[PDB]
Amino acid sequence: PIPARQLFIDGEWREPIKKNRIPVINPSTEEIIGDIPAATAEDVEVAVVAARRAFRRNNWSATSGAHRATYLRAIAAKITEKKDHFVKLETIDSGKPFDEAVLDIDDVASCFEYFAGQAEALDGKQKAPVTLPMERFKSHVLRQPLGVVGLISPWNYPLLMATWKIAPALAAGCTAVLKPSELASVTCLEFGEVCNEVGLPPGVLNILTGLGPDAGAPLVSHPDVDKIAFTGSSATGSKVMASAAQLVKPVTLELGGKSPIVVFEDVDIDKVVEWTIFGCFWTNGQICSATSRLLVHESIAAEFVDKLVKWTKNIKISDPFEEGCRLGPVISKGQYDKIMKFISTAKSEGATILYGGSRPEHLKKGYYIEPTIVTDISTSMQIWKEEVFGPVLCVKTFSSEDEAIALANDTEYGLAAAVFSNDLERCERITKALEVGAVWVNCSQPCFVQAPWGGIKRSGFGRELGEWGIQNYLNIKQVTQDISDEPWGWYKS
Amino acid sequence: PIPARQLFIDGEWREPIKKNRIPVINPSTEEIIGDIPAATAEDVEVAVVAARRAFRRNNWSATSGAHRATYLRAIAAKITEKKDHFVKLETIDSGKPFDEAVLDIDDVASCFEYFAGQAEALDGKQKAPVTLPMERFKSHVLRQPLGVVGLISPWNYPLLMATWKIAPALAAGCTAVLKPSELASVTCLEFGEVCNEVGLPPGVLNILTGLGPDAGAPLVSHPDVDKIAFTGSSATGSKVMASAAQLVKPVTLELGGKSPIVVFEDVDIDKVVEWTIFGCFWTNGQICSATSRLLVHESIAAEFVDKLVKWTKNIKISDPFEEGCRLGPVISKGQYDKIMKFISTAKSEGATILYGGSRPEHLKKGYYIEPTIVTDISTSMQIWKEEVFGPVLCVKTFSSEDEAIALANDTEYGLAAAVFSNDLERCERITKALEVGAVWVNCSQPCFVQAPWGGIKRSGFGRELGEWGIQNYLNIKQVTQDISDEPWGWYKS
Ligand SMILES: *[C@H](O)C[N+](C)(C)C
Ligand SMILES: *[C@H](O)C[N+](C)(C)C
Ligand SMILES: [K+]
Ligand SMILES: [K+]
Repeated sequence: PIPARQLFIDGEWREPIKKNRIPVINPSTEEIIGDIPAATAEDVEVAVVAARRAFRRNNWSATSGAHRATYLRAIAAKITEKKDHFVKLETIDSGKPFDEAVLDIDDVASCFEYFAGQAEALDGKQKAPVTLPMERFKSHVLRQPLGVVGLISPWNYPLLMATWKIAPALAAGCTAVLKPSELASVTCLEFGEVCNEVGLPPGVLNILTGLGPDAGAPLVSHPDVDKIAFTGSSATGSKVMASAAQLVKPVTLELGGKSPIVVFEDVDIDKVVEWTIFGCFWTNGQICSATSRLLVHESIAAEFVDKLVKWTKNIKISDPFEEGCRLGPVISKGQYDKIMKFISTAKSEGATILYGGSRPEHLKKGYYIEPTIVTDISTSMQIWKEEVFGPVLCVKTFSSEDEAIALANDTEYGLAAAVFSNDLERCERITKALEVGAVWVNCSQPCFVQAPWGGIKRSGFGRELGEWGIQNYLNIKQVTQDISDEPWGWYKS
Repeated sequence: PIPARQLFIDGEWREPIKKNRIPVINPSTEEIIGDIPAATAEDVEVAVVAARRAFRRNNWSATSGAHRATYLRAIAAKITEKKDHFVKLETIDSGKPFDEAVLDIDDVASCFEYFAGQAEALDGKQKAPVTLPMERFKSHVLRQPLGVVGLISPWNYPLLMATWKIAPALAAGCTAVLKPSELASVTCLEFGEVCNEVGLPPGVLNILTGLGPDAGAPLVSHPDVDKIAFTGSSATGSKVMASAAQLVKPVTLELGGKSPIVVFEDVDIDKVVEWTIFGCFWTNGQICSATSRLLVHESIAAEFVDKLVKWTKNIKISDPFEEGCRLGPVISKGQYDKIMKFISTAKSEGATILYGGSRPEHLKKGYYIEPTIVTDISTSMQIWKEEVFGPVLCVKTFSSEDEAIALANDTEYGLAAAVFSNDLERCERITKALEVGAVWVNCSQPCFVQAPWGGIKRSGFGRELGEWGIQNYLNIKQVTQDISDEPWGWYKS
């Protein structure tokens, strides 16, 4: 029983103006389980217009952070109260294991709770004094919402990624149009009803589902959208920013990557191996910050890889709703094909499939893929360079720190990295040298809402979460006042 | 007495690779008084390589901010020492009255001193801890230089606008390539000598003078440049960001505007009139933040208007070196033509040229334009919409406060605005309502390095100066560490 909704615009359920709709496919069974509306430019026009009027009213954007925080905590509470519903809907549609989805939904609650406090902190930052060296002038800073924002979220954490954008935008006092991925939109549409139950003012959040080209692209190009927040592939990020440039519209981008996990010899191998599979295979490999390039010190390489491979065999590939399930199907046929082609090309280029590379034997149907390990890698192969976004790991060995650092930085990406070593002095050295936005030490993949997140290089720019997240949605307004009533005395009179 | 320089690359003076030069014109005489090296894509390539090299060395980017602050203070002292040299050069190059150039070169020194302060305080921000909920993980933030940056600065405050970008970039630990405007590059080139004399490591700052498409565009699209800071026209900002989009590289943009000065009945007219003059006619009207749209209350419009022209007539237009000069030529023939066309077009549209609109008849050579006041304006007119960048003021009346805000916000731009009223509670209302990044209360145009500066809407995005400027050049790196030494316990062995 998959919900059936319209678009969420101005607090109402509205059918797309041209009434089109697209299927919702369960990645486990490969067959349609329902539908979602497919918006077009006409609908964006309506949603943005609704966003702008909600911005202009006297019950949201000009109110205090403390006021909006009540709605943010209500949202978190309404999410928690309905966690069972959301977890299940996230588990079908997206395809990640049930145990992954429960942690997702718990995190969207924590995220709204965290940004509620941040909204509250915002008030305490209004009219912050700025010291001037002329007693004639006083100065302070106001922090006001930019206006109407376009939020474009990816399908690997459907509600949670949307939350990372929605929560700071609302905290800041902006109003928003959210466009989730057509691959996994059901929980995001459900969120629309959470907004009504908490009495979020009509138009403050608008949710348009649909194809990127049909719904997303006009959101980005709309002349009354003040800012875009995009999470996605680097390729699409170039397009979004190019589009935003024609109206010189600001943009924050987090664009995935090819992140390295560097493993030195002085490690407890069994623990590090468990992080290594968590860094590449969790979320079915579909992790923007996946540590897909394992760089392991030559001396423990043989032992590491062997411990690695049957840790990998003990991971249970099943239907998402099955107990103990630790790997679901990848999100779509399209993704399925691409990941299998990456595997095929890897071999054709002369790499070895040390393990996997095929559909699991005990799962005839569904876009399932065994956790794949690739060795015999030269840095020239496409599998070393390109983002696979599937449960495939690449292994290479290295001599020393210099080779490790060089190999780890040998990508045009720069999102994250993980370094593993009992020498903490060495851990600090590598962290400083890694050309990335986030470094895990003796772990891989924990993302707390408390701390700043974002990449550099082809992984994008801007920082979300932590005390940076709300700043992306703010107009920093300088206010400078002449308090002397003396003439300026520059001209003559 | 005007220097003949080469490009400043890797600490030494280099002939452009294809060896071109372009003239330096005194805007006051229309005389060619010298020439400047004209760099091309080949020279950009050499400068970027030199900057990358200098970034990888151990004497700059990974040193402390305390260490880099000694250089910034040496630069401030060198500038103050050579104050007379730089002021004379800025005056003859840019056309601005000598007394204005005096304030500009003082401010340059002030900017390097303030950011010396910012560099120092960067050290106390390193490894700032971030409290996590789970005792297993610890977190902190590192603030590291982004890498090699491209700085593209305008001609209206030549050395000062460059400093606004150079000072924080060096503070952050970046290496930079600066491309000043070809209409006014002399002092920026002379800055290369300041760098050698304080011993800045070679390649840390590189100065490429030359034409926009030849030197600027290659810098923007260069694959080893990690970020661009641009100030200039909105039309060019769009093309800059579009180019940056290709490689998804971050930009900051400050793109001028059409800023309103709003004047209510409860004011001292002689004092507000002087600020109105300063906000539109100072820097020969070449102010990115010029308050070029006078909105004056109906009840006092008549008086205000001709007290305005009284003051205006008293403005000494002359050669900038002449004692008492309060208005010099605009920068170039091109700008002179465009400004005249703006005036020509306004009267064809039916506006009144109340005063000025012509070349001053006591000055037969030089790009001199009379301060111009245009009344009988419809908001449909070009001169109400488009940035003139000349000494040209637009005047419109209003009845209500609602109408004033409406008119003030009736623009695609949003850089600055100024509000005049002795009623301060009313001043506070208006400041909150104005869709701009900078509001002046009972004054017009004072920019202190202590306060953040930038616009919204088509005036761009990002904040320079104050405690914001250095952050545009940092990689905010999250570092999170598992300190538990226990299995993750997610995957079964
Ligand atoms: C944490 O690893 C970041 N994501 C978005 C991947 C959860
Ligand atoms: C302050 O007025 C800003 N400018 C750039 C004009 C000096
Ligand atoms: K789906
Ligand atoms: K000049």
